[PDB]
Amino acid sequence: QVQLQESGGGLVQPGGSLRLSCAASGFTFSNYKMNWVRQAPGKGLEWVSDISQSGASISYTGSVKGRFTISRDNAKNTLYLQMNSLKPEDTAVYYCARCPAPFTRDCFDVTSTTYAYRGQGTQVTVS
Amino acid sequence: GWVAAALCVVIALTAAANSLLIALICTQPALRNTSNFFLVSLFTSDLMVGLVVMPPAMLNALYGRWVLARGLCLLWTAFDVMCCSASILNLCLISLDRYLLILSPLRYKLRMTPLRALALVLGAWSLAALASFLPLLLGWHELGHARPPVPGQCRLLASLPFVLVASGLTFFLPSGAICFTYCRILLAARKQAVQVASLLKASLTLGILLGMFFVTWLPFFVANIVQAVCDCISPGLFDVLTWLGYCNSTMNPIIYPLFMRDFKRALG
Amino acid sequence: ELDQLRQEAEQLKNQIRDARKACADATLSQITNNIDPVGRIQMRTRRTLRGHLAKIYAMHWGTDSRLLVSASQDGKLIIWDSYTTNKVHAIPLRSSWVMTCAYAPSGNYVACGGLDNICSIYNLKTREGNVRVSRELAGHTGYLSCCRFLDDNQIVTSSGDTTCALWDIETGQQTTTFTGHTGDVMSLSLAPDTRLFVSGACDASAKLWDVREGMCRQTFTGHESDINAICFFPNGNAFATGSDDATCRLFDLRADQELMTYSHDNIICGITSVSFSKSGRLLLAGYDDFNCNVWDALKADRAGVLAGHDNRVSCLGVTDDGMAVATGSWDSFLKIWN
Amino acid sequence: SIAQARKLVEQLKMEANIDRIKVSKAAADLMAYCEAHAKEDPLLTPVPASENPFR
Amino acid sequence: TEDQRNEEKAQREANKKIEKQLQKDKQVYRATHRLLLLGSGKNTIVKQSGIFETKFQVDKVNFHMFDVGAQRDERRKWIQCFNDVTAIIFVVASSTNRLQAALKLFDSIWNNKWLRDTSVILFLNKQDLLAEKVLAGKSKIEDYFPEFARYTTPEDATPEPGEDPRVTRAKYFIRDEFLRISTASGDGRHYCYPHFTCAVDTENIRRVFNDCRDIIQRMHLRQYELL
Ligand SMILES: Cc1[nH]c2ccc(Cl)cc2c1CCN(C)C
Repeated sequence: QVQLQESGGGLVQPGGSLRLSCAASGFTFSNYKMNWVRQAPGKGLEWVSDISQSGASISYTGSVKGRFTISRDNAKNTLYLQMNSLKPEDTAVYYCARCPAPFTRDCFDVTSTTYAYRGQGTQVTVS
Repeated sequence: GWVAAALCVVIALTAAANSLLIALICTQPALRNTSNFFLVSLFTSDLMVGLVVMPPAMLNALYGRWVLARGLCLLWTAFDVMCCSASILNLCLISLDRYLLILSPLRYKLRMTPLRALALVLGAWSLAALASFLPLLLGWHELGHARPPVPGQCRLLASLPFVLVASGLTFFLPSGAICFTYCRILLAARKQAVQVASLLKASLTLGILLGMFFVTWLPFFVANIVQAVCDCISPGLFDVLTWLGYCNSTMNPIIYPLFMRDFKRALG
Repeated sequence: ELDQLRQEAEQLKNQIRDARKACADATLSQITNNIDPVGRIQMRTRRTLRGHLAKIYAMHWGTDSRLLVSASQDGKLIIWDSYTTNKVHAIPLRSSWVMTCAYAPSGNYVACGGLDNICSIYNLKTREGNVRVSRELAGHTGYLSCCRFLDDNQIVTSSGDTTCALWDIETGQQTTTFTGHTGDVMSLSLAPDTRLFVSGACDASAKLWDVREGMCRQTFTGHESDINAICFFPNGNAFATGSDDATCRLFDLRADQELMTYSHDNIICGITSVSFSKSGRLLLAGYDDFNCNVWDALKADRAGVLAGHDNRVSCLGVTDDGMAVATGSWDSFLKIWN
Repeated sequence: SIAQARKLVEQLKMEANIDRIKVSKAAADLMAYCEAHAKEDPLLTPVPASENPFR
Repeated sequence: TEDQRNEEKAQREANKKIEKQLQKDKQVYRATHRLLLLGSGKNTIVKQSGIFETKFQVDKVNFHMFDVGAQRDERRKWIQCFNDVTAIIFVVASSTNRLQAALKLFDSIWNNKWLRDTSVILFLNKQDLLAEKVLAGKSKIEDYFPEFARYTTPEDATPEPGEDPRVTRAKYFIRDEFLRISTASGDGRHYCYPHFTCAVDTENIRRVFNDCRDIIQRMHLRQYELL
C-alpha cells in the first residue's frame, strides 16, 4: 500500500531553523519524482519545491529561494527538507506528494484537493 | 558494346524504381491525400517513358540503322514527344499545388476537391497528347530539312516554326511557372525562419530539385534551335544530349521521395 | 477526535494484514511447476475494418459473436459485421466527445456516453425504420468512462465523480448509488451471474460490490499507479487487473490476496486493456508501446506477441465462444486476429 | 471533516470479519478448471480450416 | 439459395447508402478547425453540462471552440481527448499566487507525452490593472519573483505611446517567464504564440485566425523539409 509518513515539525522561533523528513513505503522510490506542497489557514494549496529521480534537477518557487533546501536518499527511501531563517508568513501545513506515474517528466495534480498519493502532513508554526 | 550494357542497366533500374514506388504509394493507407494524386501521374509517365521509348533507342545504339519497319518511325517519334511533354508538364501542376497549400493554408480544402484534381490531370495529359500526336500524324510542320537520311535513320527532323513554337510553349511556359512558384515558396520560408528566431535547408532542397531539372533538360532545348537554324552540330553528340533528357525519369524517383518525411517513414 | 479514529483504522488495517498473512503458505508458482508449457503461438490479422475519421476509444462484442459496435470521436457510432465486412447502422451523435460503448444482450439496444455527462440509449427495432434516441439519463457530474447492460431495462454506469450508478430505463431514475472510491473510477465488469461486479479506480485499488444490497464487500490494494482495465476470470472466483506501472496482477476473492504478477524489464509503458480467453490459460494485454502481448496465466511467461498497429492500443475484446480477438487503436482501425 | 473517519471505520469493521480459505486450495481449483476446459479453447489448441469462420 | 442472394444484396445496398453519407461527412469535417479554451475573463474573450460549444466563421473559415464546464479539477485523464486539436487557447491574468500556478500548469501541459504536437496560443489578460496598480508601488513582481531586480527590457519592445517603462518591464518579464519553458523542450514540432489583450477590444478573433494560419503553414513547410 502507498503510505507516506512525515516527521519533524512544531513551533519554531522566528529566524530559526528546522528539518523535515518524509518516509515512503509501498513503491519503488527511485522511479518517481517527488515534491512538497503547503496549505495555509484561510488559503488553498501552494507549491514549494521538487526533486527529480537522480537528484540533478532541483527547482524552487521563488519566495523561499536560497533559504530552504531539499534532498533525497534512495538507499533508505527518505526525502528531506531543511528550512532556514523563517518568518511570520511561513505558517501552514506541509505535505509530501508524489507524481502519479513512473519514468515521467511532468505530473499534473499535486496541488488539488482529494488527490490520492499525498500524506497527512505536518504542522509548522512561526511566531 | 559495353555502352549498351551501361545503358540497359539504367532502363532496368528505372522500371524497377518507378513500379515499386507507385505500388508503395498505392499500398500504404496514409498516403492517399489529394496532393499525392498528381505525383503518381508523374511517376506513371516515367514508366511509359522508360519502356515505350528507351529500348528502341538502345537498339539504335547497338545497331547503326533502324532494325524494325519504316512506318513505325512516326509512332516512335510521337511516343517520345508525348512521353517527355507529359513528364515536364506534370512538374508544373505539382508546383501549383504546393503553391496553393503553403501560401494559403486555410482555404485549400474548400477550393481544391478531388474532382478538380482529376480534371487538371486529364487536361494536362490531353494537352500533351494532342500537341504530340496531332501535328506529327498530320505532318503539319515537317519541312525545312534538306533531306531525310538515305541509310534510313529515324532521327527527328523539324522545321523552324515547329521547334520555336511547340518547344517554346511546352518548355518555356512551365519553366516560368516553376520559377515563380519556387521563388515565392523560398521567400515564405525565409520569412518564417526569421520570425522563429526572434521568439538554411530550403536553399539546399530547392537547389537540388531545380538543378536536376535544368541541367538535365536545358542542353537539349538549346541544341535544338541551333540544329534548326543550321546543321553546325555534328550528329552523335545529339544522342549524348538526349540521353540526359531520358535520364531525368531515372533520377526523379531518387529525389522527390527523398525530401518528403511521410514517404520516408512509409518506406522505413 | 480524528487521531483516535486514525488509530482505530490503523489497528484494523494491521489486523487485516495479519489475517491475510496467516492464510498464505505457498505461492501459486510453487504449484504450477511441472505442468507442460503452452508453447509459442501465432496470430495473423485475417481482417481489417476501415471507415472512421478519428481515433477509437471503445468497442463491444455481441451475443452471437457476429456483430460489434464501435465509438469514435468524430461523432459516429458504427455497427459492423465481422464476417462480410459490411456496415448495418451508423448513428450520428449530438456530442462529438464519446468515451464508451455497450451492446445489449438482447440485441435490441445500444448505449453511448462521454464528456456530455449523459448516457444515451439508442433503439434498433423501430416501425418507422429510423434509429433515434429512446432515453437520456442525466444525473452525473463527471465524464462517463464505462457502462454495461444487465437486461433491457437496467444499466450500470461509471463516472469521474468517484461514484457508480444503477438506473432504470423505463422510468428514468437512479435506483442505487455506489460511493466508496477516492479517485476517478475508470472501468468495471460484470460477473457471469449478474449478482456482483468489480471496479478499478485512480487510487490504485479494486473494489467488489453487490447489486441488490448496494454495499461493498472487498477492497484490494497491490498496485502503485492508476487502474485502467479489469475483467473477471470466467469461473467467477478471480480477476485480472492492469495499471500504469507496466505490470498486471491476478487477484482471488476467496483468499483476499494477489496470486501472481506479470512484468518484464523491457516493459516501461502503461497497460490499456485486459481480457481472458475461454479456458483461463491465456491473458491478453494491450500496451502503449503500440503492441499486444499474450501471457500464460499459470506460469507468467511471454507466450506471444501481436504487433500490427501504428499507435496506442485502446480497446480489446474476445468473443464469447472463444473464436477471435478484436483490437482497436488511435489510427482509426479495428483488426480481427485469430 | 469527521464523518469520513467514522464511515470509514464502520466500513473497515464490516470488511474485516470474513472467512478466508488457504491459497493452495484456490490454486488447485484454478488448475482443475484450466485442465477440464482445455478442449474448448480455439487458441491453445488450433482448429482446422473447417471450424474457423475467419479464413 | 435465393434467400442468401437476397440477404447479400440488401446488405450491399445498405453499405453503399451508408458510405455515401460517410464521405459527405468526411468532406464537411475536414474543412472545420477546432480550438480548446483553457485557463481570467473567459466570458470577455468569448463575447469578443460538461461542454459548452461555440461556432463562428471569419473570412468563410469555420471554427469550433470548446470550453469545459461541469468538471472536477483533476486534469490527468480527460486532457488526452484533445490530442489532435489544432490549438489550445490558454488565458492567464497578469497581475495564493495565481501566476506561479499558471506556470506549473503550462509546464505540465507542455511536457506531456500525448501533447507533444499541439500548439499554445497564450493570452495575457488584465493589462489595465497590470499598468495602473504597479505605478502605486505595490511590489507584486519584486517579491514573488526575486530575479526581476536585474532584468533589462529587450531591444525589440514596441510599447503603445504613453507607456511607462516600469509597466513594459513588468509585461515583458512575464512574457519571458512564460517563454523560457517553451524553447527548452520543443524541437520544432510545436511552438508558443504570445499576445497581449485588453478587456475592451475587438481584434482577438483576427489574432487567432492569423496564428492558426501560421501553425498550419509551419507544419506543411516542415513535412517537405523546407523549414
Ligand atoms: C518534349 C518535346 N518537345 C518538343 C518540341 C519540339 C521537338 Cl522537335 C521535340 C520535342 C520534344 C521531345 C524531345 N525529344 C525527347 C524528342
